[PDB]
Amino acid sequence: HQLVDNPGCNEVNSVNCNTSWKIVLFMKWSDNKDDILKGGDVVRLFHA
Amino acid sequence: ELRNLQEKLESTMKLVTNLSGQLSELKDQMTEQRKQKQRIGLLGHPPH
Amino acid sequence: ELRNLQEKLESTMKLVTNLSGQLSELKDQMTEQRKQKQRIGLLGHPPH
Amino acid sequence: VYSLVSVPEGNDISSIFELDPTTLRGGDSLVPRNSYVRLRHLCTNTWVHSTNIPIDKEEEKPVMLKIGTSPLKEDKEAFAIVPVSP
Repeated sequence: HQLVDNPGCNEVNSVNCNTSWKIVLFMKWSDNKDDILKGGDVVRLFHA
Repeated sequence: ELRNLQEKLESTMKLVTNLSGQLSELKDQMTEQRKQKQRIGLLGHPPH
Repeated sequence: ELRNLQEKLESTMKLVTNLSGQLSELKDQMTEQRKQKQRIGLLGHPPH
Repeated sequence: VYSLVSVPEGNDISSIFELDPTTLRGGDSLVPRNSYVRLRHLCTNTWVHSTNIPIDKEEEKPVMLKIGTSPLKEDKEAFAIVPVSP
């Protein structure tokens, strides 16, 4: 059932019907340290 | 105790040495990977 | 005391061994340098 | 090969940038979140540089400046990666 305010959206329920939730990795453990430039960080780019 | 401290430092250098150890079997899977690749090439014709 | 002298000589031979250790990661930057060179070649066309 | 712009969609090779340290080098060394960076373009091997000409030439005391890419390397231009916390 699509949402009414947002046209391209669908609800997430908890009914008994079956669904599969594929685990897609994005960031491995031990790559989530704060002292490393990561792949999802937000930065501002100061000239020298 | 100075022997024990020297042994702890040597244990650190030998753990670096066993990191070079798994580097040695990294070379092992490189060598057996190219060897099995040419083996499949000579004893089979799989399309890509 | 002769064990300690033999341990000092063994520390000398193991420091030569850890020079072979940084030789092992010299082979590491050789391998990853050629690997990243072919990676840039396959996933990019930079002029020379 | 000049005048960095913004493209709407970004899987192309024209938007791939690569970076090298100002300080001592490294093959893989966990870029430490605050280091100074010189930006190198991939599709044409060209280095970014700060041009002093303004974008808007019509109004006095112009706030908009240009940037460009020049194929020789210098230590004048070296952007810093300063992060913002979540």
